[PDB]
Amino acid sequence: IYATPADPKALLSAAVATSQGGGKLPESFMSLWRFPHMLENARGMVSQLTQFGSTLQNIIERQDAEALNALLQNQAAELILTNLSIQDKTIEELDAE
Amino acid sequence: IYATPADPKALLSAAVATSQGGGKLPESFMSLWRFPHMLENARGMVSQLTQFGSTLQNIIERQDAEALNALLQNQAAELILTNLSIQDKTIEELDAE
Amino acid sequence: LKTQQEQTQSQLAFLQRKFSNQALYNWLRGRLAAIYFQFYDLAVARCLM
Amino acid sequence: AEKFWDWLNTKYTPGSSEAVETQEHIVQYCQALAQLEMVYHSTGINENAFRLFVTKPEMFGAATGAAPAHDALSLIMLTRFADWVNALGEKASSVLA
Amino acid sequence: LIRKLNTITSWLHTQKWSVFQLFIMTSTSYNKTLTPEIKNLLDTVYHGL
Amino acid sequence: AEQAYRWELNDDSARFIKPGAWQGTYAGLLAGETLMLSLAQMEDAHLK
Repeated sequence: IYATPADPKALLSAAVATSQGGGKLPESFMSLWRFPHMLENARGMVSQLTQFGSTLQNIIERQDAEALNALLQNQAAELILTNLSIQDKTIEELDAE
Repeated sequence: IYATPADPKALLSAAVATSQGGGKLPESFMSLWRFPHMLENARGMVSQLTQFGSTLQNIIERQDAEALNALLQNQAAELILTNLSIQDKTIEELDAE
Repeated sequence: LKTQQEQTQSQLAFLQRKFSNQALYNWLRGRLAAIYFQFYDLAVARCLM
Repeated sequence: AEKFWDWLNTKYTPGSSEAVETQEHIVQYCQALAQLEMVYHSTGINENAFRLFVTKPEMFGAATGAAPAHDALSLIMLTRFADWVNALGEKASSVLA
Repeated sequence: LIRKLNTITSWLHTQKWSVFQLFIMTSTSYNKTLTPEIKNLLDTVYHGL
Repeated sequence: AEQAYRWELNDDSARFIKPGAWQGTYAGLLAGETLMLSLAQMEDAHLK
């Protein structure tokens, strides 16, 4: 009776999420400025905070594009070792021929 | 008589459009400010709304670039299972040879 | 080919575990489209003012 | 969904890892929402007919005034409906409208 | 009952699904365990609404 | 700015800056877009 190998199984990876707790607001402070001047002051901070958030978002995208890029070259360096050993068996076959 | 299989049919996908209803304007409000000061106030809001729309457009592009990227890797993971079974028949052929 | 299967799985595991994955941009789009619509009603309000 | 917001507005503290008295019923509601998300992506039905299947189940063969089913006999007809729409091709919008 | 099993089992082969994948979409029994995915859903709908 | 809003108008129960603009699980992204909406709700409430 002839040994048939089993079907190749599917690999499976788990992606769990993380969760960080919601913070709380600081204590409010009563400044000297009236509302139109303090709103314009607060809008200048929040506009700067959006520019940090757009910059931070681009850095996160760009570290994941380069973590992937280093992953693809390490995988290409490991895969070429097998093809070197396959090509050795090609040359060894022609010596047997 | 020899059985000839039929020609491979073309797959076909339907892309329907969606349609959302046009909204209505809010009730107008008569503020205290004159027109050059209220126009400059309204231009500050609309300029901020354009910056949200450019940011939202980039996020839509970037979720579709990564929904595609996860699609291409799931397709590559399903396709490699067939090549594993093809390579098993290559080894089984050399055992028959 | 078993290496390439494991290498495909490592790229698939990387796309799911990285921070800028699809679940980030579903969160960013869903939250910003809620902000952008509410900010729309505020700016049309002052265009009418 | 009304009960769900009454629980969040009263009894849920974000970031706190504690036991709320009806927390496990909320989890089962959120586990359900993820289930029906999976129903939409797996059947391949489009966006506007999935409105129609939720709101008017009788138009898809359910009984009158009946809540729809994610039964396996109801998942197979959503797939056969989505295969029917995709076979219509570019005239699929005119048929579904 | 056999025609219902014959229809669905043949359908699961064309969809290339498992019974285990089918049962996830079909089960009315839900797990009552607060995951980080649900906890992110609770924090977003709380702060959003 | 909310304390200035609460002092130019007699109200202390009226709050616009609410917690959760920072979501730590999403690295605090869109925190400024959340606050800029909240500043636009004070100014709209101030004008009216």
